[PDB]
Amino acid sequence: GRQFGHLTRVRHVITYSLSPFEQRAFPHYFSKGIPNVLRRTRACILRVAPPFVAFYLVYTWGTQEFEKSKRKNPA
Amino acid sequence: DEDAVPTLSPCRFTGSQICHREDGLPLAHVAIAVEGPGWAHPDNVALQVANAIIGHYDCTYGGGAHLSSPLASIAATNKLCQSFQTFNICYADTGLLGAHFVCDHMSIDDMM
Repeated sequence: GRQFGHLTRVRHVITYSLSPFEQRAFPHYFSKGIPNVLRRTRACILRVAPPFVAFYLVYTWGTQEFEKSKRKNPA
Repeated sequence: DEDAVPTLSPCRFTGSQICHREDGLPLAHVAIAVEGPGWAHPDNVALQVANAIIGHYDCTYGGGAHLSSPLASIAATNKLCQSFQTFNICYADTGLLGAHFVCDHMSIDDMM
């Protein structure tokens, strides 16, 4: 169990804070928010997306093949 | 006498926090205040009555346990404190009303 006062040594850092009653809960919510999510998407797409597309392609091939395997044409 | 004077514009109070963290320093200083009224205001007197009840303390006072103020008594008994003081600082139409204290790093939460 860790407690405040016993965590670590910090020197020379000033924190400035405002009361929640003095300030906005949703400051510039769309105007700053949607640029940020767009920037976050860009930052991660190339890592996240290409495995799932590679699943989707194996999904769509695999379903198509199995469907087409369960048919004859000569006997 | 002559043209261009200003009178004093009123000063907005903000509920806020400044935290100068410095672990090299042997004791913590905390000051906490709500918005007082001005110099002029009649209820400065009753606020001062109230502040006297909380009082002041210092580690060189006689009376640990027996002091009338419950803050002073508990701060002395439980070693919460090197000092505290109540204050009512007055400006025109605003003030700083509350308390300042000096204590060990493991005593700030209890003192508050």
